[PDB]
Amino acid sequence: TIKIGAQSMSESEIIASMLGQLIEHHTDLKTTTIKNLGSNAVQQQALMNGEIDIAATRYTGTALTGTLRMEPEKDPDKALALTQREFKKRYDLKWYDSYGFDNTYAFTVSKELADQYHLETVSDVKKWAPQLKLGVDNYWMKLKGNGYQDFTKTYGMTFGGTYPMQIGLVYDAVKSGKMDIVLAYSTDGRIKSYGLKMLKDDKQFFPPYDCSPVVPEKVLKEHPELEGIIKKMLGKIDTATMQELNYEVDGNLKEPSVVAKEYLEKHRYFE
Ligand SMILES: C[N+](C)(C)CCO
Repeated sequence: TIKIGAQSMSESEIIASMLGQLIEHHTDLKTTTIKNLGSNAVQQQALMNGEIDIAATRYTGTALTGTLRMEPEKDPDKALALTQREFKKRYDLKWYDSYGFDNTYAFTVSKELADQYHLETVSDVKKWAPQLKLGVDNYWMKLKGNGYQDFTKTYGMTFGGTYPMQIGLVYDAVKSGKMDIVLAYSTDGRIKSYGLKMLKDDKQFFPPYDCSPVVPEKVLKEHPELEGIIKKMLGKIDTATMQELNYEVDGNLKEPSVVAKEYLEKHRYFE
């Protein structure tokens, strides 16, 4: 049984299920999803100690800072190449090419607020920060490198209130007016239909967050059919599509496994 890890995000559950279903489509391997992994670090340790055989969704900027403790790299291609090289060298892990989407932190407001105050960039809210309530996920306040501490230092603003909550809640928090601004994830499917506006990170504080599966080389050697199966997903899932899939779960109330199955059927399992 191939154990596929998912972080506590709809996106990760969808992709983990899709990869599992694709493996079962092509082979006699059983698969199962190890859900609710809390973070990049949890995924990393689980890969290294055999608790998961595949990490469905890891993100380059997160791993480059968090796991590798390297200086950030602004260019997506260079960041991916560095991550791939160092993951193989340091951990004998294969960090695959991206599925085709990046999922970045994005400061997000209602279009109404953006229109009223001409907000386009993160710097545009600097003068307003003391009068804004910011909603954020339950990790970002303690997060190192690109978390709240470095953000305040780089952008030189502090919000009037900061409210950590489970990430899935921030979208209706800002839509309903409870928060004025939230640190959303750019692939969330609610951003569009909730009429939200992502502000440009004009200081380039956030690194690239291209998403890939990661697998130990030992697992690939023992299951030589996995490489060609994983490859079928790479470069095929763009950000707009990921947003649509996430929406099916969070807005259309479908199970991630059903969303994955329906996508595979629509796209004929990528062949
Ligand atoms: C996907 N993000 C980079 C937004 C968070 C990962 O924990």
